[PDB]
Amino acid sequence: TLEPSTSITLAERQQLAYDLSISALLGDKIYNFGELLHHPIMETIVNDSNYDWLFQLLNALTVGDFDKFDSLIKVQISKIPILAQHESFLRQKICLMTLIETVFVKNIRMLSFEDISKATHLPKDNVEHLVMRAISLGLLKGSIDQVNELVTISWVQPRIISGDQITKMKDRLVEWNDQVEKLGKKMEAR
Amino acid sequence: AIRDEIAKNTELSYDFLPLSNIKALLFFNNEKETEKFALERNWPIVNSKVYFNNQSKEKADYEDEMMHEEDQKTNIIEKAMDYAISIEN
Amino acid sequence: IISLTYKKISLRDICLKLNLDSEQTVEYMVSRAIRDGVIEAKINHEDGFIETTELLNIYDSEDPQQVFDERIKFANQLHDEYLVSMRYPEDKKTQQNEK
Amino acid sequence: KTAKETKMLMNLHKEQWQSGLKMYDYEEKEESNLAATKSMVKIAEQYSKRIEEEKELTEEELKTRYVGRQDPKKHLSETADETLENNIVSVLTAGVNSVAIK
Amino acid sequence: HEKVTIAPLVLLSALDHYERTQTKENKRCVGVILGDANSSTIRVTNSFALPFEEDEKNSDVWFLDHNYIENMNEMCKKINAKEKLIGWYHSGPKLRASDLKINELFKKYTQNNPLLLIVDVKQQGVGLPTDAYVAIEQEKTFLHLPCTIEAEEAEEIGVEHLLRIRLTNQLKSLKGLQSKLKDVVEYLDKVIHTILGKLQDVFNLNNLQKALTVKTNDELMVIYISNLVRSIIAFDDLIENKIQNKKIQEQRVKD
Amino acid sequence: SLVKLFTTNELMRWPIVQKTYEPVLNEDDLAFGGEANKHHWEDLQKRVIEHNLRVISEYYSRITLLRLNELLDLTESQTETYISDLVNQGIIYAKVNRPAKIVNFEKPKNSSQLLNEWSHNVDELLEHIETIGHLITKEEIMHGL
Repeated sequence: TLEPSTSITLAERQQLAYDLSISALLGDKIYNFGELLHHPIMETIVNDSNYDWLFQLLNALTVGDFDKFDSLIKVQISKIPILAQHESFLRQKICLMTLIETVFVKNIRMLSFEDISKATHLPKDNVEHLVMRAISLGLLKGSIDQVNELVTISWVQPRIISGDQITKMKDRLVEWNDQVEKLGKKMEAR
Repeated sequence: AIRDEIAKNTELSYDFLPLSNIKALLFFNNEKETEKFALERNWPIVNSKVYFNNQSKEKADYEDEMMHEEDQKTNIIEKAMDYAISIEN
Repeated sequence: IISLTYKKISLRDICLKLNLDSEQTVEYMVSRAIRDGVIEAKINHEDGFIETTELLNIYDSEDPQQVFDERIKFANQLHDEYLVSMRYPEDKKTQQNEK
Repeated sequence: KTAKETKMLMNLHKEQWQSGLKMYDYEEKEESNLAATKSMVKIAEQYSKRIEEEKELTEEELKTRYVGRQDPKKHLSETADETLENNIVSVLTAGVNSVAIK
Repeated sequence: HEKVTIAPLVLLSALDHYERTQTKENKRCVGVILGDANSSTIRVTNSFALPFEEDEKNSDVWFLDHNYIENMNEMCKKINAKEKLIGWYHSGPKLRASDLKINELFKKYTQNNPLLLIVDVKQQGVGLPTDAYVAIEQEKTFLHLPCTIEAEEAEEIGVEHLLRIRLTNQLKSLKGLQSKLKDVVEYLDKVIHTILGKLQDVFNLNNLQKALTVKTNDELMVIYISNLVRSIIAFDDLIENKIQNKKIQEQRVKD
Repeated sequence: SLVKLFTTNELMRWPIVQKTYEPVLNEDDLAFGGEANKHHWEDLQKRVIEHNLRVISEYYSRITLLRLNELLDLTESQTETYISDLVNQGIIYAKVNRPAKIVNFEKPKNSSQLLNEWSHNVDELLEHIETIGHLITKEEIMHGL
């Protein structure tokens, strides 16, 4: 976002958005396709004429079906396997961010290969090689277990998302304050 | 009182209770009398078997500094250090 | 004696040693001691042998720590009953005139 | 010292200034410094053994033999402060309660 | 990043200058720090206040005299040749158009990046009445730097003449957790993501912890071993008093 | 790409890659000599197995031995040969259980537990005091004005 610098017409904004669209197709770095939605990029351009590629891939992460997105696009961008490979990393990434607090309120960290199979549109045997390529490229740091089918990661790039996320973030800090009323008040009486 | 004591022998420790055997332990003539004793003692019932899930004990009013505490367990050791300090005081 | 030396042992092997009455009699006597945690074992009626449930390996547990915290105060028990006893005679000692 | 000089100096230099680390003050200096500080506590306890065994061996007869006085009190005060620091740091390792959970 | 070490004499003299000028809440005080910025740790060995005038109701009203800077800098050359201008400090919690525009004014006389300092005259909360801030651009962005208080050998000893453990760390650690609880609440009402990105990153830092339960009991095991040595401390005092008791019973006999 | 291939190589396409492109691989008349191509297949196959087990240990902490044999394109007698060679020569070290069929990374227990690994728990909460320091300055300027 820069008002004075880079003054271009309306036609060149959609042409620049086309370069911003094809930039994130072949890599997952710097958040995801939904990062440009919060910035005045997708909201400043029309939703048709193949300018919606950044918008459809955001909802495709939760749906997890390549055939739905491949039907709305052309053969040019659908013939590159890099787009299909690097899209699966972002689909599990949402499930990878669930390891801290999403559903379970006890902060229990467990990952089953069957939950991410339908989300990433990948079989169970290829899950071991999917997470293996993530460590080699420096995407995630952690260790995995093939025997118990358990994955534990340190962090990836926690997103700017809000709502139910920030609501659970406050609950974890309450446990820090709960020890003040439990363990903290006992030490003050000593 | 005899049947209640012999039943508690295989209750707490011994986990998964049989069907026809426990009838002979407590001297039951009818099999329907066996199920009547299970309802009063709250025995979990499964298919063709009777288990016991109550082995774990908790609650029982309040307990402090006894039976595997959590926050107070650390203060017990910390109290021993301040104990020798309070004597010199 | 026979339960600690023998982990997995059948039902009729005990009656042949101590010359007990029957198999139903020994089954009730073993289940009596497990109430207070004496034998610390289980009776499997399906397989028909008694197995000892004590695997030891309690060094990593907190059970020895309960005795450790008690023995910290046991040493301090003789400390508070002693230091006071030093000054107890010293009053009349220092009040008397010394050569 | 005026009213401003009283609050400023006590917040800057009084004995030694540990503040600004206040949550990590004794936490980082001890529990987070365990890399090498007290490391190999089993050897650290062996040090207290050699210090006590040396002076306790001097007079076991409670009389004049090796000509000494405070020998039993030398190892008493040295290993007392070390043990006091060994216990406080160890109990506060899990006492901070960082809430690790799983 | 870099580090900042401020001597206690600089902060002690900076607060009294606020009283010497009789500055009320409607105005703030601005001054210059002197030291060596060449190293990675910025140190302030000297400071002096400036007659800074400001209107609180108007952010476009400020008064900064550069003539006193040129004369004071020439006077310090005959005092200490190793002292140069590394930046400028200022008072007040707020950062407004007055303090941001003058940041480039001191840059003309300062070779390196001028070090920004927010000085709290009322000393409100925790420690560190003055925080170390560096100016950097991507809009003016002020990043915080670690601020340590360290003085010379005779400086720390001289202050002690003027003023002449376990529970302490716990009470100070609980105050940090309470400050975090209000940190997420005050920030939540401001939005309705940059800071939350760094917070959610360090939150994750008993599948792998199943074997990590024993290490808690391993340290508790040494504590009892230490208490065994701690008990020996008083076991000698148990022997030490009987060393007197044998001489105590020999007193009444001689009397 | 063949240099970085050792990381992701499953040895499934290994015979296919050498047949499609064979500049130095199968048929090479420059900087090489011999009576046949056996020196190309035997030397290359032994290396790609040794370079594969290096990255597998750095990624998989605990893996089933049955699944491990499928990745090496070997048998029970061939898999034990390359494992015993890397350990005896001081290359890598891992756990191999024949009856349990479980392969582990053999994590060292000499870290002295809380004497070292506890440094990771303080870095969990360490960055908070720094990020709060940046927020206090930024929050009051934007929200106040």
